Amino acid sequence: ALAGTIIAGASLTFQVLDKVLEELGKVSRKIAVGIDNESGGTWTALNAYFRSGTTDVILPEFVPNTKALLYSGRKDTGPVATGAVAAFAYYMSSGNTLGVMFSVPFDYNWNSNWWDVKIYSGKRRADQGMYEDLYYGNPYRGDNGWHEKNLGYGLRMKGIMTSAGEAKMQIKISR
Repeated sequence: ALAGTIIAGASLTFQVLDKVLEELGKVSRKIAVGIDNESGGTWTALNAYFRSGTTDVILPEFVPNTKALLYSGRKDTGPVATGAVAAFAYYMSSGNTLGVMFSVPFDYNWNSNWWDVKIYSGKRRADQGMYEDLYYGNPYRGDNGWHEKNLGYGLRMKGIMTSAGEAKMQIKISR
């Protein structure tokens, strides 16, 4: 298992995201998060806050360049079908922050998954208004394709997620 840790981004791929969540102990519902630092400088993971569900792992605090982190998000103990939602923030080498959250519902054909990623010049965490500015702002619903949009005036986020309970979630930060 490699969930709740950091590894070389040069070796981080979809097969690795699956391997991590597989060896962890995948329950009824779960995810696989990976944010690849390819900008050019060292980052600092602020903290992680579990809004709904529970998780057997812990997010790192330091993420140097050329390396990515690993995280996950399950539905409670397993036999309980509440939800799986959490939010976290990552301090870039330049002093900016990038908000990141996940939302996994219970109902396959009666709900959908949600997530938001943006890079803004400042310091913020998932407390109340920050998590809302992501969830209620504009989620990407897990459109099952590579989504990327120039917004950092030079770099941006490039990621994919599906509209399923067991979705993968990678974020490839590049120029």
